[PDB]
Amino acid sequence: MREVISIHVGQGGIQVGNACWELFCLEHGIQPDGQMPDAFNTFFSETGAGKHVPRAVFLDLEPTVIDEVRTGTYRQLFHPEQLISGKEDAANNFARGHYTIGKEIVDLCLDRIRKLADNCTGLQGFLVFNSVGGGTGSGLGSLLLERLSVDYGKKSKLGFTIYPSPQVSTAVVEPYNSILSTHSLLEHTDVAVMLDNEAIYDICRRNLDIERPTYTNLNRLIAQVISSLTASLRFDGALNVDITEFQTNLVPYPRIHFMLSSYAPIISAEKAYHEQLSVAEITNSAFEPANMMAKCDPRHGKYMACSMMYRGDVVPKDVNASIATIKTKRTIQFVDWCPTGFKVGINYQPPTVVPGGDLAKVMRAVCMISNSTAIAEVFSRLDHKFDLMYAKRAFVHWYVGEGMEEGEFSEAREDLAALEKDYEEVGIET
Amino acid sequence: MREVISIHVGQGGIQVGNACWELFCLEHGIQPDGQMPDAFNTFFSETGAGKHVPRAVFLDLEPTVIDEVRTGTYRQLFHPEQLISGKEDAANNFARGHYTIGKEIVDLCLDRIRKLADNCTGLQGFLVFNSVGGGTGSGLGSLLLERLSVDYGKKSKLGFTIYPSPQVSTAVVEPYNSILSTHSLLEHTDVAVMLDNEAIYDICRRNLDIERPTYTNLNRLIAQVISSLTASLRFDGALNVDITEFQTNLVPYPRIHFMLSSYAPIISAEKAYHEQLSVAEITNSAFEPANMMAKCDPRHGKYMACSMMYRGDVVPKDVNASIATIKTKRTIQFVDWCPTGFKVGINYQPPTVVPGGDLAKVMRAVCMISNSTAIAEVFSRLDHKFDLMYAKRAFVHWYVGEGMEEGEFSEAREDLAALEKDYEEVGIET
Amino acid sequence: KNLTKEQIRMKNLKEAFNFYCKQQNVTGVAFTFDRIVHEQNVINLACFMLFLKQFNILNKNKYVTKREIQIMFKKYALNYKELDLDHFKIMIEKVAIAFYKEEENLSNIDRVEKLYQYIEIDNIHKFRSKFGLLNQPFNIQVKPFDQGRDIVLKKVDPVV
Amino acid sequence: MREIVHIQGGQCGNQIGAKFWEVISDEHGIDPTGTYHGDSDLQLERINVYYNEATGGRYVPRAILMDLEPGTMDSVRAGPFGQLFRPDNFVFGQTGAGNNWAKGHYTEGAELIDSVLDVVRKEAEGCDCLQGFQITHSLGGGTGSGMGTLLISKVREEYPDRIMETFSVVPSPKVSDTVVEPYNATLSVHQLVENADECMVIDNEALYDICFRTLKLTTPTYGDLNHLVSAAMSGVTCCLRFPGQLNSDLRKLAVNLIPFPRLHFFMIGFAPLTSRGSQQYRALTVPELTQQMFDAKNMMCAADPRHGRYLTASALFRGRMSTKEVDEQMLNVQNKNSSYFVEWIPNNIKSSICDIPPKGLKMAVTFVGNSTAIQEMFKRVAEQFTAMFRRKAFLHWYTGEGMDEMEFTEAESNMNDLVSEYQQYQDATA
Ligand SMILES: Nc1nc2c(ncn2[C@@H]2O[C@H](COP(=O)(O)OP(=O)(O)OP(=O)(O)O)[C@@H](O)[C@H]2O)c(=O)[nH]1
Ligand SMILES: Nc1nc2c(ncn2[C@@H]2O[C@H](COP(=O)(O)OP(=O)(O)OP(=O)(O)O)[C@@H](O)[C@H]2O)c(=O)[nH]1
Ligand SMILES: Nc1nc2c(ncn2[C@@H]2O[C@H](COP(=O)(O)OP(=O)(O)O)[C@@H](O)[C@H]2O)c(=O)[nH]1
Ligand SMILES: [Mg+2]
Ligand SMILES: [Mg+2]
Repeated sequence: MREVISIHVGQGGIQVGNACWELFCLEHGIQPDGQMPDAFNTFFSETGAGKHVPRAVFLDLEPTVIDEVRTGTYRQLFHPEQLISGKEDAANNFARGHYTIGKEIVDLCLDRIRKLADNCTGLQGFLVFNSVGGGTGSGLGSLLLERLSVDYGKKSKLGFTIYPSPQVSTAVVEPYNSILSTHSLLEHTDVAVMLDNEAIYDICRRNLDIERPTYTNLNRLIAQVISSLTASLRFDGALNVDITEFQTNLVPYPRIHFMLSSYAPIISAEKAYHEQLSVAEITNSAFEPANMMAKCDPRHGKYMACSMMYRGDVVPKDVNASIATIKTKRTIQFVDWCPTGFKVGINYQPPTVVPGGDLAKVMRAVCMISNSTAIAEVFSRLDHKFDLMYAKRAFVHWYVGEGMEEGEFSEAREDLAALEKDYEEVGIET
Repeated sequence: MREVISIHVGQGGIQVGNACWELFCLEHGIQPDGQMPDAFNTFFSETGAGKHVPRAVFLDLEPTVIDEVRTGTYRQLFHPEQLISGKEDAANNFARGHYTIGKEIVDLCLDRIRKLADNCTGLQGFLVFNSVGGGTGSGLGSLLLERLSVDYGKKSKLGFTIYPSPQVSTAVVEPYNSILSTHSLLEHTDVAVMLDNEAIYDICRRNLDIERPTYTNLNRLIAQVISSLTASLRFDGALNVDITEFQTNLVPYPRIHFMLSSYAPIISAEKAYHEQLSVAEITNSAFEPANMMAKCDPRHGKYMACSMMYRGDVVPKDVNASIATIKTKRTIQFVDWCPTGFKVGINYQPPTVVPGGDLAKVMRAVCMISNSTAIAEVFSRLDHKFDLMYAKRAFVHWYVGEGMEEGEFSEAREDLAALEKDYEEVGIET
Repeated sequence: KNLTKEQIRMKNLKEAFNFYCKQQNVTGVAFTFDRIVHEQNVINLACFMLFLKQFNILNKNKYVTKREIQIMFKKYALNYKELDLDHFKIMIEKVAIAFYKEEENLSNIDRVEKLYQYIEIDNIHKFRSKFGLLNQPFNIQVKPFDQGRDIVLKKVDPVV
Repeated sequence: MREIVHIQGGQCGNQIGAKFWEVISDEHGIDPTGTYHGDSDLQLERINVYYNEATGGRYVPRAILMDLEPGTMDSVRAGPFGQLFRPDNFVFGQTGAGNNWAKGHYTEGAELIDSVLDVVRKEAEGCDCLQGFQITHSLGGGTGSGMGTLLISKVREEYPDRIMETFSVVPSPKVSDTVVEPYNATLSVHQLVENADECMVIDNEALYDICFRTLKLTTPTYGDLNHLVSAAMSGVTCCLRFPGQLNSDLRKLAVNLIPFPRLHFFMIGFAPLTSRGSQQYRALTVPELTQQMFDAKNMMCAADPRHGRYLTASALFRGRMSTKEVDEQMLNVQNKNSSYFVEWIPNNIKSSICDIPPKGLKMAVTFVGNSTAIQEMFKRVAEQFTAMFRRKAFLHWYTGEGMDEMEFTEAESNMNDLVSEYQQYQDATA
């Protein structure tokens, strides 16, 4: 009687949704056709006899990815008319997907959301995935969040956004729409998790020893993180954690809800079994700055609160004996007004392996969600990138001619300045 | 509830660590996979179900040896991320491994040491192995000892250094870094044991009757000595000895802690059983000058204190009856201010044999650790070798250009002169 | 806007520093971006010698020879390899003391001031005109009308 | 890791590389089509040292080929294993130098070198951890001895901390094929001492002498001299590509064989070398290898090594053998020849062991010794230079391209100073 609905918008969102939906189907024993040859209820729904239907909706204005989905092996799984598709792409223009073509599509998506919500009885909250540096992704994510915040109100929404890397970039105009989308979801989303690609590339290179990774390898790690986060809702555990038990433990103030994640262990089968993978060493590896899932240095800032999930055969006393060691270290310092900052969850189900993938099978794993003061650097560098081109008003004509006003750029800049001032004000000791 | 941590740095250190870790696994019945098909706790740790993890860490800047370790039969034993490896070798340059590339690696090693120490509850002390005549070995050993001496303080550290032979040498520049490393560990290590290769070559040739030995044969004898030294911590015995019970019995003064070892019997199975191997004859063989494990003549100096370990079915009265005979002999004379100089330990577990090795199975063995005044000869000859090239400042440019100051060579020379004067001052009768 | 006398000088010195930091021939394969960012904020011995050569200081006397500068660099550099902006300023002051060492009647402050006049640091255009590369093209495998064509467009001007 | 790139220039260097790469490919089992067909696992573990990886699974050398005329590279492409080289790395001019050093270093070589430096920079920036560069060129030609040496300075200016190798063929007065050899030899030696970290001289006269006396084959050709040089070249870096008892990279040899920064001109030799008819008579033993290794006729240079005293020596044994025998033989070769070893640096022979022998041989040795006997080559080169220069013969060709006689005078003076200060240490006593 506990449910959650995941929203996938944009090319990156759909490509990570595919990645998480192989993993969930594999973890619950459901074949790609949707047929089994009481834990499924969190992500799926029973049709009365036979197949299961995911509680997910796919959105995009550009039809190529959806058409690829509707012809692959998973054509029989998803309901045919929840893969909403458009005709014309926003083409990396934020104003397009927020004012011009997204408005005519958003009504169908909201109707689908209502039709899925009326089925659930114990709706925990929503999940949303969107790559920020794109037109349709950021614009439609903003519009959907704004509609949901007023249609439903206090229901919790979680956002797994992928911000651009510090120096590596695929587009040339992504700072503009990244800043605008951060403006939009700052006052509209309860949790936002950092996911830039460069850090995960470094993780793959160093640990998985892959020298030529593709997007699928990144999306599989993200899917594993999602599964670790939501395992506690569908498996028995000695110390459970619910989604609604987050803003009471990781969010000191309503404005501050951007945090960065990490995962451990990450190791290949060729050298995994030569070492014992004790809980102490994995919880040490999870706190290593080089294993952050976002390219930010935690040594440059304080910690505010750490929520970290275990799964497997871990015993609570071993967890406490390792939290003490971390509190001992002099290179990791917490904020003054937080004496204890750890929330611990323990689950029994070990992580599942996907055949043909990178990760091996292990009995212990740890996933941490940590809120730290050091996150302000990404905001500062994105702001610096934005200012350089906004000084000469470059690329603005592509946005003014799509219905957006001239002054809309300035207030996003003011909100980022306010956020940066707030992060500095919080981190000073009393 | 008694533990010890062994540190292996450099090629020679890793190659002797491999040698000791086959022997320990064989002696405690643990298969190479780490699985058994309460004495293990001194060297190992229980993971909760199944395998055991050694309390050891392997260090090197040059990756070849570690890669060889991670692909052999022992790939499953060691924890994957305690085999710290670098990218660039120090190339026999001491200044490199102390000032340039060792500093960026030492932090990870110290983090691993902390993570291993927090698990132990009754930590007796540390063991360290390093071949002195190399860049990374000597430099990283010096840096690690210097960091540990201040991080932990009064914990005991034991060093099994391998000094170069009197005339046989593999490098051409090893006196420089040998002298510098002796400077570094003179004021930082509690015990140092002499291990030069030439004496052990002669031992193998004379007793084992091997005319073409390799490094493995030497390392097996060193491993047997280590096992004999640490047997008393993990087996029941009539007269036990602990590691902390050494500086009170073998170290008359804080500066003087270099001593040389010997082992007996050393014999092959082809002619071992033809003779009875009584305790008297083995304890006579152990004191023979030709059976010293370091190429030094004990007849050239006085003895200060002798600590010698037995294991097997030896009876204390037979030990006393043999100590009396040695006190009787006129060719072995002790220092005037030491009336009794023997510390005796007796253990019940006979030495274990490694299959395919050189040594045979015997019921009695003796290992002696003796501190003598004759050790000053190796210091004098190393000093003479150093002075010849330091007169013309040869090979100095390879060290000055790696961040080391010009005057750093002189003070090591002054400390060696001080040590040689101290050894002469102690050995004179009152 | 304006800058302080040591800083205007400091601003011009920072401009020279940032220019020469980018001239480094980095040896090695597959760097991290953190290392590239670090190397753009530090000067190596070769780029410091290039600076001294372009400003006509290197090998002018026995106290500013390639060997003397190498010894000075190793003594005052960060990690014995690199100069940051502060260590670069200190190195220029040490080079000024060495370069004018035979002028006994000058204070160390006057020696530094004399060096800053010698490099013309107070004139940004003349100071910047002395900046020289090492090497780059923009990757393009290279090899009567070459002489340049300044297409002066006809002013469709106020009169025209 | 710790890999090096190959750069060759001139006709002689191109012909040397055309056999060096064939030898390397045959050692690693790479077919002339770039497809691996080897037998042993070790053949692929460290293939990144010399070979890059491309799509389709084939391997491509990271070699750069440069010349001022297109004929030699248009000819090497049609030879065996000529297809491995990437066509993009071929850079050439349309004019040539005509054995004139000035044309290949001031007028023509200066404009072309930008393109080759572009690809050199592309190759070095990309690689995992750079070890260094190795250069093959001839001092008897104009374009080679000019462009190669200027490229040495350009590379050194950008990578001051990396290591640099040069295999240089100097013109002997016995077999002379060019009348203007002394001029461009003397000009090149001036620049080569200032920038090269290591230099290895090779003489065609010594190669002919070896082929006629040791191998006793009737008709030597350039293919045999190239094969000997290639075997000697491969022997140096063998332990960097294969495991061994004592690994020793190029930097470790640089530390141990160069006492002072300006004394880095070595002469080498390879053992064993036997005739076809006597290859069955001989038995390969360490004494047999070491007696041929120090043989005077076995050196790759006409310089007579018993006309001077060795400052230091090095040996790189290959195959599986006992270390005790190697050390005792090295000691014996140094006790019986004390008159030819300098006395103020004791233990001046370095040894290394690699467990992987050459294909077809069970044991092999590469010898690199720094001796004072090399002065004779510079003496005769300078003698011919001053005999020809006093009349200003052939000087107008050089002076017509911006060069003057002052650079000739400085080069002669610096070369004579090098000759004098190299023998200064021969008469030095302790
Ligand atoms: N992690 C990850 N990021 C992706 C992936 N695909 C695209 N991105 C990121 O998404 C950014 C651009 O947005 P996209 O998702 O590609 O395109 P969009 O969101 O649909 O917006 P439009 O361009 O209007 O179609 C790029 O900067 C990428 O970094 C992916 O598969 N994995
Ligand atoms: N007893 C013994 N000594 C060894 C062994 N291997 C090397 N050595 C000694 O170590 C000395 C040189 O140091 P190495 O250990 O070989 O090299 P390193 O300590 O790693 O220092 P680097 O050269 O910088 O890599 C030599 O003089 C040898 O005598 C070994 O297996 N057993
Ligand atoms: N070992 C070897 N030496 C060669 C070969 N070809 C030429 N040489 C030597 O190179 C010298 C001439 O060099 P040259 O071809 O003029 O060099 P370039 O000016 O750079 O083209 C001669 O003295 C030869 O001894 C060859 O195939 N093998
Ligand atoms: Mg798209
Ligand atoms: Mg080594």
